[PDB]
Amino acid sequence: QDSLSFGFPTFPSDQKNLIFQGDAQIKNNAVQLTKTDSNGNPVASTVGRILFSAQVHLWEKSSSRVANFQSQFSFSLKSPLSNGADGIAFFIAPPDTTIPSGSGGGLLGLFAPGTAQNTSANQVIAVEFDTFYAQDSNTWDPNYPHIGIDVNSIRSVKTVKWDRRDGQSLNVLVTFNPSTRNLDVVATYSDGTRYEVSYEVDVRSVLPEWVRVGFSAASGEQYQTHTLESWSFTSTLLYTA
Amino acid sequence: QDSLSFGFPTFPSDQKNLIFQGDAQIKNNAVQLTKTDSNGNPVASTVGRILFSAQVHLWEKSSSRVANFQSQFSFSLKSPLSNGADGIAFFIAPPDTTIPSGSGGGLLGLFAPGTAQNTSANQVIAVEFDTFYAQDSNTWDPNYPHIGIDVNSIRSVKTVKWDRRDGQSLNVLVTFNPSTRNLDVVATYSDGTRYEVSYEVDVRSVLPEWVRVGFSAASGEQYQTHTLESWSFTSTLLYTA
Ligand SMILES: CO[C@H]1O[C@H](CO)[C@@H](O[C@H]2O[C@H](CO)[C@@H](O)[C@H](O)[C@@H]2O)[C@H](O)[C@@H]1O
Ligand SMILES: CO[C@H]1O[C@H](CO)[C@@H](O[C@H]2O[C@H](CO)[C@@H](O)[C@H](O)[C@@H]2O)[C@H](O)[C@@H]1O
Ligand SMILES: [Ca+2]
Ligand SMILES: [Ca+2]
Ligand SMILES: [Mn+2]
Ligand SMILES: [Mn+2]
Repeated sequence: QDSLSFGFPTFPSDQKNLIFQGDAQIKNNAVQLTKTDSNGNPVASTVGRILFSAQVHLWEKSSSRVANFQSQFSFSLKSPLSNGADGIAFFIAPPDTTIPSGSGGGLLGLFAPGTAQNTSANQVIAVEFDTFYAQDSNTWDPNYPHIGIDVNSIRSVKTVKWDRRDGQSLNVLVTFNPSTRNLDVVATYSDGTRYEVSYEVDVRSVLPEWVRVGFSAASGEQYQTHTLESWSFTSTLLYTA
Repeated sequence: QDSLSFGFPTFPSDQKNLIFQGDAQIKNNAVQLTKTDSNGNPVASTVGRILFSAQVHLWEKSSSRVANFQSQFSFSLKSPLSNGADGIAFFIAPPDTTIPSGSGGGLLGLFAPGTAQNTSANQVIAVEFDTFYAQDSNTWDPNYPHIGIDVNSIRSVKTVKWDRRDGQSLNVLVTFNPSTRNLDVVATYSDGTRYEVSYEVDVRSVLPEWVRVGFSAASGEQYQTHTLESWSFTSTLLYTA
């Protein structure tokens, strides 16, 4: 299809079009990306991701078209600790993507240790909401919580300082304009606090024509729940000249 | 997802989200449901169907909601014979639906011979464009080409007279309103000729909560091509009160 869209206002337990990887699962009409105990408390050493089953036609060589897409979603993080880790990320990657070996903790379940910073060894674009930046383990991170755009590397090509609020839902809008090649991110808390970050990227030189979209989250030594509450997505192939 | 939609203005050969069954395949940016030779000419004894891979949430018991959906599509039929057969149908059925054994010819690849007219043995709703009605073989058909609404049986719950035009595209709009429970069908040729037919049906007593949508076509002794040229679909769960 040239166009595709879907919307999950909530996440009822009987899902049919979601690919669950790692510890991801549905609980209380929301997606708990990371593992929790019987009491609903976050645990350490856990990774989880979800992908929509239908593949997205991001670009088409024969027609020289590139898709214009928008992803809207909300999530919340909760943790008895004040150093919650490690973060949640919206990502786009080849359809057969799986959790790389040893991609836990600060690698957010998206990159392999040995090539986490090798841009020519990866095929992924992601928008991370990173809450852990200890310079000893996350050497690639700026020294403060942040939202970043990742293009084939765990070291963001661009970031903006961000504030983690325990238990509060963050509303996010991610848009890609093929005409300008700008990937824009806008995140806001219910009180109006707003954060923005953008970057110009030619998706054609990074990802294949067909991809899958989803979310990933992970907790290493430090932990917190990564609860995905809602999500809607839409993409349309457009002639851009 | 509570809502889902997709659009195929045309059908390029590299598809990822279509399930092809039988002889269906892509040729010249269109879906040829029935088999054709090297010259693109129709042949006898062929059946083929396609289904969109993502499952559609038709209704939800827990929330008492039922989907509002619309399917717009166009096709063309072509044959050197004076009596091209057998027809093409848009249908909705359980996710695991496959071509029934011996469902060729007048059964349109939708029903098995032994239970073709047993409404309690089937789970399918289809809109057929039936071009073959010989009273000696298709005993269940009215005596003329027609558009029919099928509910668990090859013997339409309703039919209206229709004209077959060789090589001319027919545009069709199929909609379902959960509020009135009306399944409406509107078909037109490029010169303005119009056909309409509707039927009241509670989809909840006929189909499971999750289903797949697609098209089916077949040719028995007589033949013709069944070319699907375009298709767009959309559905959204709504509270029915
Ligand atoms: C000195 O490193 C120790 O402590 C690190 C952080 O406490 C730890 O890193 C793990 O946990 C963090 C936070 O969850 C995560 O970002 C890392 O990727 C890693 O999983 C080290 O392993 C040591 O214990
Ligand atoms: C009396 O029946 C004979 O002729 C029928 C029509 O030619 C034929 O039926 C087959 O073909 C029709 C048309 O394609 C189709 O509707 C039937 O389902 C069947 O496949 C009979 O087989 C006999 O030859
Ligand atoms: Ca980090
Ligand atoms: Ca018939
Ligand atoms: Mn980071
Ligand atoms: Mn009929």
